[PDB]
Amino acid sequence: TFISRFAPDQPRKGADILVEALERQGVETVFAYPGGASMEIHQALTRSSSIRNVLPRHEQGGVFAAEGYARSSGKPGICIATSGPGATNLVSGLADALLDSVPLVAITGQVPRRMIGTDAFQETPIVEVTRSITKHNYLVMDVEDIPRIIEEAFFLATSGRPGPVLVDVPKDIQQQLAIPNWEQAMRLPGYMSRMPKPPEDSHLEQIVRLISESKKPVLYVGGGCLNSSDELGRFVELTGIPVASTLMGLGSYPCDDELSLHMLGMHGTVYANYAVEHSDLLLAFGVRFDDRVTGKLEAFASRAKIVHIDIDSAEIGKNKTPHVSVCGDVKLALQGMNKVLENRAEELKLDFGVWRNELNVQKQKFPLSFKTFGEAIPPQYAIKVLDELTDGKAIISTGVGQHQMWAAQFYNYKKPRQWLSSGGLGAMGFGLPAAIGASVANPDAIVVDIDGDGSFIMNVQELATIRVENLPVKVLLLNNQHLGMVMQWEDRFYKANRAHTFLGDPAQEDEIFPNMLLFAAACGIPAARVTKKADLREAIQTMLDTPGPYLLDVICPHQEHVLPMIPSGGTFNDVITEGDGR
Amino acid sequence: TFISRFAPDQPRKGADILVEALERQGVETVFAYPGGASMEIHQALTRSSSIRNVLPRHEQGGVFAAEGYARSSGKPGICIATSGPGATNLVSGLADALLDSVPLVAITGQVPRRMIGTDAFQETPIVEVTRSITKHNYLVMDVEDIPRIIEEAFFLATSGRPGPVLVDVPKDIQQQLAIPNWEQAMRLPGYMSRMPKPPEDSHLEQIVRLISESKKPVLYVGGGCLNSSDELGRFVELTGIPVASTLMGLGSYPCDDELSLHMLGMHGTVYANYAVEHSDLLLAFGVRFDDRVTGKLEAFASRAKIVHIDIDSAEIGKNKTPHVSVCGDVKLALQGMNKVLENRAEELKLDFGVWRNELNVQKQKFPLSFKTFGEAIPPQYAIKVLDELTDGKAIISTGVGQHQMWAAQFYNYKKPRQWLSSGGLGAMGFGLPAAIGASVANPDAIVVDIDGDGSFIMNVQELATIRVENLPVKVLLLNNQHLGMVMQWEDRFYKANRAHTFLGDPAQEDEIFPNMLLFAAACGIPAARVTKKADLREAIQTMLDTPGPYLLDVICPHQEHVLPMIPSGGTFNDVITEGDGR
Amino acid sequence: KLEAFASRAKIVHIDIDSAEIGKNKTPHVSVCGDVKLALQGMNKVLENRAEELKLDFGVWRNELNVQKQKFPLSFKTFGEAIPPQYAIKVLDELTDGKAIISTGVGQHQMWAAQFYNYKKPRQWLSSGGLGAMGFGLPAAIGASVANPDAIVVDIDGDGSFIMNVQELATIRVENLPVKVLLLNNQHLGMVMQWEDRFYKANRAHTFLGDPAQEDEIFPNMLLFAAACGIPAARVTKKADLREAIQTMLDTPGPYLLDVICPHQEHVLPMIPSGGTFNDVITEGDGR
Ligand SMILES: Cc1cc2nc3c(=O)[nH]c(=O)nc-3n(C[C@H](O)[C@H](O)[C@H](O)COP(=O)(O)OP(=O)(O)OC[C@H]3O[C@@H](n4cnc5c(N)ncnc54)[C@H](O)[C@@H]3O)c2cc1C
Ligand SMILES: Cc1cc2nc3c(=O)[nH]c(=O)nc-3n(C[C@H](O)[C@H](O)[C@H](O)COP(=O)(O)OP(=O)(O)OC[C@H]3O[C@@H](n4cnc5c(N)ncnc54)[C@H](O)[C@@H]3O)c2cc1C
Ligand SMILES: Cc1ncc(C[n+]2csc(CCOP(=O)(O)OP(=O)(O)O)c2C)c(N)n1
Ligand SMILES: Cc1ncc(C[n+]2csc(CCOP(=O)(O)OP(=O)(O)O)c2C)c(N)n1
Ligand SMILES: Cc1ncc(C[n+]2csc(CCOP(=O)(O)OP(=O)(O)O)c2C)c(N)n1
Ligand SMILES: CC(C)[C@@]1(C)N=C(c2nc3ccccc3cc2C(=O)O)NC1=O
Ligand SMILES: CC(C)[C@@]1(C)N=C(c2nc3ccccc3cc2C(=O)O)NC1=O
Ligand SMILES: CC(C)[C@@]1(C)N=C(c2nc3ccccc3cc2C(=O)O)NC1=O
Ligand SMILES: CC(C)[C@@]1(C)N=C(c2nc3ccccc3cc2C(=O)O)NC1=O
Ligand SMILES: CC(C)[C@@]1(C)N=C(c2nc3ccccc3cc2C(=O)O)NC1=O
Ligand SMILES: [Mg+2]
Ligand SMILES: [Mg+2]
Ligand SMILES: [Mg+2]
Repeated sequence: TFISRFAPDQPRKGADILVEALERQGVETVFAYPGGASMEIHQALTRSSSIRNVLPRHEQGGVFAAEGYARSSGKPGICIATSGPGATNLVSGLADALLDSVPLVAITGQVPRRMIGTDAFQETPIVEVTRSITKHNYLVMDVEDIPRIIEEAFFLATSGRPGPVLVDVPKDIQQQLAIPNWEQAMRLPGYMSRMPKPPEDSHLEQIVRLISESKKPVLYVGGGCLNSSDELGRFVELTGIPVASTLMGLGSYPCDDELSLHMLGMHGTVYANYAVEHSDLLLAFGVRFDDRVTGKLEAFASRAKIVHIDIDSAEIGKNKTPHVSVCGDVKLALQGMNKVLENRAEELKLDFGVWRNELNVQKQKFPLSFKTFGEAIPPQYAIKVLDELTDGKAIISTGVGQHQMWAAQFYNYKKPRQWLSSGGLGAMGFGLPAAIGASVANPDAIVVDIDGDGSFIMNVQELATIRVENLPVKVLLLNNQHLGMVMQWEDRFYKANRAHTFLGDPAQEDEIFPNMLLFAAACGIPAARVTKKADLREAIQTMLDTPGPYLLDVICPHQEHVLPMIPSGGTFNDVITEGDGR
Repeated sequence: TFISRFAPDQPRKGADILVEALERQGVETVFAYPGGASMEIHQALTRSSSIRNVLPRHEQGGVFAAEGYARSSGKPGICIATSGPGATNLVSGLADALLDSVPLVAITGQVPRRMIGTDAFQETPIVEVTRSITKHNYLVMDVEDIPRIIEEAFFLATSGRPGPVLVDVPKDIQQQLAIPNWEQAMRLPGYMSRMPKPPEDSHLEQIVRLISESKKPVLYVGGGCLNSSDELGRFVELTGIPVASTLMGLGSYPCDDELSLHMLGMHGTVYANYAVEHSDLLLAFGVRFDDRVTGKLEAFASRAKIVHIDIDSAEIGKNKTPHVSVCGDVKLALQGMNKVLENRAEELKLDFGVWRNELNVQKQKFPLSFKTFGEAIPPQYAIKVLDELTDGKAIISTGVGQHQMWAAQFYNYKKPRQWLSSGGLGAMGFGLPAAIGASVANPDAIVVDIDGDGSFIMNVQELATIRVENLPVKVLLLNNQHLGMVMQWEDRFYKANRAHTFLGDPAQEDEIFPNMLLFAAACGIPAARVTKKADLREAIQTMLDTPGPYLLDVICPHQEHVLPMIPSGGTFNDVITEGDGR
Repeated sequence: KLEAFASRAKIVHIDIDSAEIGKNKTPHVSVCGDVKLALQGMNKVLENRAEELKLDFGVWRNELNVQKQKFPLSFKTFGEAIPPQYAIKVLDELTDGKAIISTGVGQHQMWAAQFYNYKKPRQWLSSGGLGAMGFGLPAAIGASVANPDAIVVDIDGDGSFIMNVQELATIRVENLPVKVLLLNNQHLGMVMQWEDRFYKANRAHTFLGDPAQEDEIFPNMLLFAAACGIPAARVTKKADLREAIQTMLDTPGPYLLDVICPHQEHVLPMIPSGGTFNDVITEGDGR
């Protein structure tokens, strides 16, 4: 039973009712930046002892940290901001969280009810603005609805297909005194009547049947399986089916396994795309057939029966029409199909060794590779050295760009919730903040943000938060002085014509600019630089052993290119494997 | 005649047609940050020599710099960004520009037409998201509409009541080749039929009549007169009417004048609010009767006939019902009324010396003041010393908070376009970026960003832009280690209970954190610190004389409070004039 | 043309809706509030400061009284045909201007507005902003229930009436003394008019009768009422028009009087769309 701070019949401010509504939801952490419209809320937060508030230096950091918190754990992210400028500063975060289906609850303070529409001071139609970029939102119009709306937001944000839910709370409601009713029922008739029911055996056995009838079965795992790590594992050790995952599904199935095809897609391995290009059966679990994974949909698995299991009906059949589909929780489906494969084991006698070898050939004929030049540090190598020194147990947060794809390719994640990257919206500046969220959600864990000089400088101000909050965040900054992924798309489709991709200072293009070391210095964060591949281990070992937050600026040659690479809309026969800017 | 880069019959990419559409609009400057969806556009920009592109380190800086560019000059601001994360990063800027009625044109790249709604990669319903926070927006659906839509955007953004206009341009359209028609007519039948016509004499003389019938006339000038500096001046030297302006109207009428009542409102002078509280005639020109200016509308000028001249009909009568109103350009109205006051001069024989004295008493009984403690630097004094050393000729950009109100109170702006502050939305982190925009728009001018430690760290990354772009931006950072305006609202209404307003490091709350000096150091920007009020002049003189960008971190005691202060919704009889946190 | 509207006058606009004030015509003086309160207020001032003011507009009133006599509302009578205007006037007369009038939309609508003198508001129920046809009969039902002991008369057009003719069933079943003065001109009057004025009188599907016998009145509105147990009659001669209307009024219960009129009639005066006072048309029809 929840021990309240107020008497069951004692009236208290709405702001207090809100905070208590969060405590009753198990919330222990929020990322809130003060403002006129949310002052009451903040005051109410200080009255709470079960909830720690991590003050960011910019709302965008707040929302991204909330995402980190969410992605790095099972709990949803909770961020709070004031009206107008505060609120609009969360917009990027919500779109990000909506595209990557991330549990999030955003509380924005609003101007008093009567002033809504009057175009008052620091007022913005936040609900209208965030309609198409959130799972659902609300505008509290009665202090008596606070309990119900908060419970409904957390429910919606974490149930079905997880998503961001924003709650606008007018200032005057925050002040209004009242006696909360924590027994009110949720008003979600439509939603509840759309919640998938446990998978039926008729559908599950129909799949197992297709497996036994297949000769080239390939698992296409996505971030929809992040909670089915075990079930998914048991499944593979019962079918011996090669597993290929999306960028979002990394970790679901250990990348360092024998049956692992690693990440597939635009920048996936050549063998991962090969397996899918020639499979006769595609087991698409927890995936949404994104473009950077299929390219030309008519050429995607064109020679295979597609079984698509998804919790979201709308997703099923949207891009690629399945042969067999199952609208439901992938975890339940897995446990089910596992039982059938366990009993009817001998009867089935599944063997895909022939397929596995056909692939094991491509896997050795086109493995992930990187070139080393003189004593320069190869970003890929750096990451590998990190995987090594952290024994693949580190939680990685990332920015967006080349450095992002490498962190995805050269690190072997043991479990999900270990890889926190912006994939659907691909928002730069995600990394550092996300690492903050991860570190708070996982105090006793190695948290490392692998950033790009572009993505990092974008939210560099969160270094202040890292210090003030005493968070052991390790920043492995792969510095290439450019906007890598963009300067790359130039050498590939625009005759290498520099389109404002240089981030250094033209007055001295030989000097590293900005000096990321001094940035950390300003925030009391110990740092170092590495340029020689030779002293790279000592470097990374130091960053890891130095207690507290740390920043390692590891210089890399910009010419590097992320390969393999299947151009936008292309096919497996368009996979590029050679080229750069040397 | 515009000399094109392509033959009148030569087909070129849509992206090229766009850029040429901007050149034909007189655009010389853009603030664009690269992305997949805008690459074609950027490439097209490099083909242009009349347009300089200033690459920011974050889109929000881009849009705020575009605002600075716009506010600091007459031209509109033009910012460009890619889809998804790039685009949502402009949201704050648009709301800001919409609330402070600022000419702005935002070009966001979108995913290919066919992929719209497919929920593709890096895709966002930008048009839907920015509907309620822009003057108007567009989604280009045909490469043949680029010429017309661009011309319509610049028209709408700069005509009537200036505002932000966003243009979404799908990627595939940017690639599509075509032959532009620069003679197409604009499709704005409704808008054109709502454009106010020149003021009628019957209405203008009705005002002049009310002036001669008044004994206590008070001018209530707002940012709607930023282009009527002369007309407004001539008017005063013909009626001798005391002038009080909004935060947005600063500069319209020289603050260092004898007839100047300075800024009125929540933080306006006591005499400015007095004059309005006891005037019998309020000449509201270019104002929108905001809350932080009237408070309780029933008590605002309750004893006076209100003449409201506005270019926006919707604004007239919205908050305060006028006795006489004029929907039209305030500049035209002024020139008109000036002629009448010039001819019927002797006949009228206007004399308000009695009124002016009644006010001149309050002006001396309650002048703007600030206290000095020991050798500590008083933020107000610092600003005054700056006004002095720059001879009131410096363009000031500001953040939001206490430091913002002081920059508004203790500096005497000679003309409009000299004070660039976020007033309607009050977005923090506006300052530095805005100064960048001002410096590019005014190369040979003293540009000084007066920031708060909170507002500054929020977009600190633009220091990289300052350096790389070689901009003589001077940052007078009033460092008080707190969120001043917020910590203030606590000592006033929350018993001084700290609600996460401390920006320093709790581990050593005696040390200045962050070290803003090192931030500039990282970006090759010379800096210094000042703590003693004694060496404050040498300090500021140095910042001004050191060629190039400069950052002066001037330490101030946080306890300071912005006075006078009329609480939210209060009246002239609620004006606070004593209190702080000593 | 808004620029020509009262272009020579100071406009005082009192409205309860702020958005309305200044929307189309910028006022010199405006008052956002209840017009009733404003009136009571201004009345007191005009009552006290009466002698002081000594208001006299006799000169103005005469200047107008000249135009009022130089261009009064008129209508022409042809042979024994019934002039729709006259019919309405005869109704105003027999009902002593105490009848609640509901109307359809079209010529017949403008005439009911011009040739009847309403004593109070809530007596004239017409669709003016949207101008929805078929409003009349139903509206009369609403009026009759809201005013049991009152003379309710729907002045309809053959077009507007047939559109909701089914409510006759409601009239009967509900026992409502609804009187239908149907001005039958066999056409879509207001529309056939806009044709003779701007389209060289080219018939654009405005004929509501049967082409197979364009001399017969179609539909037979009498039989419609017959189907619903509603007593009816027809009038064609201007001579027996009074007896007709008197009967409709005296026959207890609902009643329908189909009064035939020559379609050529035109609603005048008429200022074309967007025109000005100098565009006022006062002569023309389709004879
Ligand atoms: C620079 C850049 C390059 C990229 N390159 C690649 C690349 O080469 N390869 C690649 O894979 N991606 C790449 N991406 C990421 C890519 O855009 C997509 O975000 C990713 O492929 C989506 O993977 P997903 O469908 O598995 O995850 P999501 O998009 O998160 O979709 C998960 C799906 O699982 C469903 N689901 C959720 N929970 C459950 C449950 N309990 N039971 C059943 N179903 C559930 C959802 O409703 C949904 O349909 C790139 C992104 C960037 C920024
Ligand atoms: C911390 C903080 C404190 C604040 N404190 C104060 C304070 O104490 N006092 C104060 O004044 N403000 C204060 N503000 C600013 C305040 O919120 C409003 O932005 C400001 O009062 C608006 O002034 P304005 O109406 O003159 O300008 P705007 O809001 O820009 O409105 C201009 C008006 O002029 C009209 N107009 C435009 N062009 C023309 C033309 N050519 N001809 C005729 N009409 C035209 C517009 O359409 C509009 O109605 C504060 C803001 C912050 C962030
Ligand atoms: C907020 C935002 N702005 C612009 C983009 C466009 N973009 C897509 S990939 C990429 C790569 C560059 O960044 P960097 O951090 O330096 O890393 P690198 O790719 O060089 O490793 C960019 C700029 C984006 N995704 N998000
Ligand atoms: C983006 C954003 N976040 C939060 C607020 C709420 N807020 C309003 S005034 C204020 C004052 C504090 O900042 P600082 O820059 O340190 O200056 P000071 O007031 O101390 O001079 C704040 C945080 C805002 N206006 N914009
Ligand atoms: C429901 C509907 N359909 C069409 C119109 C277009 N319209 C406008 S005035 C008019 C006049 C014709 O009707 P009628 O009832 O015969 O009367 P008359 O004008 O002939 O007296 C018409 C058809 C309308 N206002 N409403
Ligand atoms: C798991 C189900 C319940 C899922 C996919 N279905 C909805 C969902 N539920 C809805 C319920 C009522 C009305 C509109 C809806 C729209 C959606 C939607 O697709 O966004 N939300 C979800 O998470
Ligand atoms: C940001 C968008 C505009 C970006 C990265 N996206 C595409 C893109 N363009 C495509 C064009 C045709 C068919 C499939 C595509 C898939 C993608 C994709 O990778 O999402 N092209 C681009 O430049
Ligand atoms: C100066 C006039 C033209 C002004 C105030 N009026 C509009 C304006 N013009 C419009 C024209 C057509 C349809 C809706 C509109 C809404 C507005 C509005 O108030 O936002 N825009 C302006 O700048
Ligand atoms: C951000 C909002 C919520 C902020 C600054 N705004 C008010 C506020 N509250 C008011 C409440 C009643 C009457 C007039 C007000 C005017 C304001 C105003 O100054 O704009 N109170 C606040 O806390
Ligand atoms: C149903 C509409 C389209 C109708 C009756 N309305 C007009 C019309 N057109 C106008 C065209 C220009 C200026 C003023 C007008 C006023 C009207 C009006 O009477 O409302 N023209 C028409 O045909
Ligand atoms: Mg980089
Ligand atoms: Mg400060
Ligand atoms: Mg008719």
